[PDB]
Amino acid sequence: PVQASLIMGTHREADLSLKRVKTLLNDKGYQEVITYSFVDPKVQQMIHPGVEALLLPSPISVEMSAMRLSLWTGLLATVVYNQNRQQNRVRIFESGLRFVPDTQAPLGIRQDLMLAGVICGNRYEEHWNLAKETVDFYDLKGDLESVLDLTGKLNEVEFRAEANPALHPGQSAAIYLKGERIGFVGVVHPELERKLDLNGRTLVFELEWNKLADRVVPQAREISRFPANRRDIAVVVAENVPAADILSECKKVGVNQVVGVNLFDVYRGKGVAEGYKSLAISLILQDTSRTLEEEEIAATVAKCVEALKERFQASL
Amino acid sequence: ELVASAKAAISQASDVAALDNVRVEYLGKKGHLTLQMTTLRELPPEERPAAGAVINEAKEQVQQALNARKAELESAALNARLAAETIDVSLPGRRIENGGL
Amino acid sequence: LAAETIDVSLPGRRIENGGLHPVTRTIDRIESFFGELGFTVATGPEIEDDYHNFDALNIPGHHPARADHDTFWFDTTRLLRTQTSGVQIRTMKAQQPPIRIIAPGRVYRNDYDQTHTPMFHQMEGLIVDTNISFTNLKGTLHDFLRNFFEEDLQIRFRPSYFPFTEPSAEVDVMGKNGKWLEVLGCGMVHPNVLRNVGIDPEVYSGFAFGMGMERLTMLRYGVTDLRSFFENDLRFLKQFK
Ligand SMILES: C[C@@H](CC1CCCCC1)NCc1ccccc1O
Repeated sequence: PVQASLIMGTHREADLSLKRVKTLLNDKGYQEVITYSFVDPKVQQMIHPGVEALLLPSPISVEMSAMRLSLWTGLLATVVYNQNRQQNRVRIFESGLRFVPDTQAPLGIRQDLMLAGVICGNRYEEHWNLAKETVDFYDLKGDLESVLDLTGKLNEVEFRAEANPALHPGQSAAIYLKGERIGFVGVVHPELERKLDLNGRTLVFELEWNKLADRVVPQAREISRFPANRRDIAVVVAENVPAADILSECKKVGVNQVVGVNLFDVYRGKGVAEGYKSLAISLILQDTSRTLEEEEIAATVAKCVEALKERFQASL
Repeated sequence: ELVASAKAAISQASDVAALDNVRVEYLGKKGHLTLQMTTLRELPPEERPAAGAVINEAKEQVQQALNARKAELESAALNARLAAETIDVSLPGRRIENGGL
Repeated sequence: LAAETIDVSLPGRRIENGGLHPVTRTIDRIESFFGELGFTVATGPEIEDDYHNFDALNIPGHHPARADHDTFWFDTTRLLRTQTSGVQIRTMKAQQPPIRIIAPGRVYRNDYDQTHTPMFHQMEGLIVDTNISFTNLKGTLHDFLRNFFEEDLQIRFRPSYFPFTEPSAEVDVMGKNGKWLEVLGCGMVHPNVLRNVGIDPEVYSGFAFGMGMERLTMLRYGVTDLRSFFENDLRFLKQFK
């Protein structure tokens, strides 16, 4: 056996492990796949049109001659492969490098480690107590929020609607963390779904791994021994107002009294004007040193609802 | 003249076609160009194959504009579906919360 | 009072577990084997230059194992790496011994058969210390093979050649059909390799090794076709949950 010194390595509790993330995706119903790093430029140009890729002069074949600009070409070829073998429901992920030509990068090609995946088909397999329902945007977004919550920075994540040629323009979002775009997610555009011979609605995502390989180390904060109070409000705003900005305004404009803001209903129809929606929000209030009474409580939900008057619309 | 004036009134009629009444303009202009084929009942017999080739070239030009308009309408219906399916991407996703150790 | 009796054997309300790729299973086991020995995992880019993939490994431009290497080149300098050596060279240049790293990653070669894919995975190890010997190479890799296959199996060390090691060796496992099966390559780090990364071969020595993850995975779980790993049939992958 080797004789050597028993010296510890340098550890960082703020490191988030990729293997820990793969485990959560497994525990949410995702199967890991590994695909080739060189792909068919005919089909990658359908997913990323106009983006020049690094080509191999002497490839094993033309269908494996373009270094992948993302993981979507490999993942979407994998679901088509499985769907051609009597398996409509596929939920897979992959970690691996992308190769994007970059004059400022070493060797003129930037190689970023990505985490990407795709789901399609029904939410569950056939089940005696679960009904057949096709997967939608909020199913994949829920899984993505579970991944991002491992960093402890989910409060600083934003899903902004943003254009992407591969995605449904009304059901696609860019993912932002502390003002930096870290990935994309959305339903595959129906015409791209047609060209790739996808069986049905298909949802993809991709994340720049190094942007979420860091996590928050916990720091114990004092907990109030005094009870808390809940007040529900129903705010009617414009249909194109993102609900998260309203929730973020209630949490920011509110002082240290309000500790929790949660959305539990979104209504639009008989009762609300066209192009408008009612958002039912629950506000939880509490103080660390004393107990609250109806005077200061109702004055704070009144302060919050008045903040939604100029920036947004009135309540009901 | 006539050879293109009838196609001018044909492509213009299939331009502002709201619904799928493109076939209604197809019906009217197919009868107009079939009637123009009946106008070849005279002329020099050695040039009658040249007359039928110019008329069918005009009919192909009308059929191309009909297909191009049918593609515009079905893409316009697909775009209308895409607009109606817009969702608030900032709404919370479906999941159970993560626990810790 | 009330009798709300239910059949407790009905399937529960859940979503099925996903699994890891079988090659990932293999890489994870090997990382845990050497992690207990103080080996740090190090990764690097898959596109490299001819320096970190050849020259730094004592492979000059006129060397046979270079032009006749089934290598994917983009131009005269940039290539798809045939080994994970770039991270190992950079680590040695950035610190003096002791060095104790393992380097997994994808590598690329032009061949493509039933037992060859143009892309595959390689696990490479490196240790550099004061009195690292060939006896340590044998004992470490003999321990590794006994843990990986979980039996007191027959292995043998066999003379071979690599430009970056001397003495060089390949290790074989006795196949289930009576023939020896090449499993990995290894050797004592060549003094030229230590010299050009700023390590004195008169003071320090070390051994290194390399192995294919697809090969070991096939032998471990009974996979008979290497192409199954990259077809990613959910019925093949679900067996390894
Ligand atoms: C290509 C080398 C690169 C390392 C060798 C010496 C130090 C630099 C990095 N991979 C490890 C290895 C070792 C022996 C035989 C085969 C083998 O694959």
